Amino acid sequence: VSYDIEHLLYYSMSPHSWTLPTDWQKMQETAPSILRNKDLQDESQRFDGDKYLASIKTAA
Amino acid sequence: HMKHPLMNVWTLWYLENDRSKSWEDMQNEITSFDTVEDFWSLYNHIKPPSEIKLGSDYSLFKKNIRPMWEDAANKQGGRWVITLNKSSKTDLDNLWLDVLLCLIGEAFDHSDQICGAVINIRGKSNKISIWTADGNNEEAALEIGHKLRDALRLGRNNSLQYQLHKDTMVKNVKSIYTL
Repeated sequence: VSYDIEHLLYYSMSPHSWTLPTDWQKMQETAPSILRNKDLQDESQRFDGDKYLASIKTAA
Repeated sequence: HMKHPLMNVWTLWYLENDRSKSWEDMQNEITSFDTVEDFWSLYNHIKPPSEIKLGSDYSLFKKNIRPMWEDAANKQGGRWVITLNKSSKTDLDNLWLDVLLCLIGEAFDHSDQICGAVINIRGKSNKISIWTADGNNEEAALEIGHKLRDALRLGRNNSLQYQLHKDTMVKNVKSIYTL
C-alpha cells in the first residue's frame, strides 16, 4: 500500500481533503494556536495540489 | 465514499516550549490519521512550519512511537538531519511537506525502518530530521538517505547528515554519514 507524490497530490483535490479533521473539537482545546482555515466556505488558503504538482514538473 | 488507506497510522505532535505546560506535558499529541484524505484534512487546517512560533516543533511519527530518542523504538536508531540556514518560507514548507509525503506514501524499500520526522523552527537555523530505527543498519540508512535527496528539492549546499541517537545524547553533534 504505497503512493508516489503524483497520487498524493491528486488526492489533495478531493472534497474529503478539505473537511475539518475528525478530532477538530478535541484539537480546538489541545492546540488552538496551530489551527487555521476555520471557514470551510473560504478555500482561498487551501493547499492546491494541482499547482504544487505543476511546480515540481517545472523544476524538471 | 471510500478514502485512500495508508500503510501505517501516523501521529502529529506539536511542541510549544510554552511555560504554561510542565516539561513532561510540552510534547502535545495532536491527532492520528490513516488515510491520504485525512492527512490533507489535517494539513489544510494546521499552520505550516513558516507560520508557527519560534522554539516549536512539528513531529510526524508512526502510531505508538513518541518523538523522543529515548523511546524504545528510537533508542538504537538515528536521524537524517537537513539544516536550513538560508531558506525561504516557501522552500521550508515545501521541504517539510515533501518529507511528510515520503513518509505516508511509503516511498522507501526500508519502510519498516522509518520512525517519523521532526521539524525544529528556530530563528537562527531551521532543521528537518528523518528518524530511523536502527543506526547500525547501513543498507536501510543509505537507501533512505538516497531516496530523501532524490525526492526532496535539496541542492549540493545543504547536506544530509546522519546522526546516531546515542551520539545526540551527549554534549556540535557527531555525524556518521554525509550526503
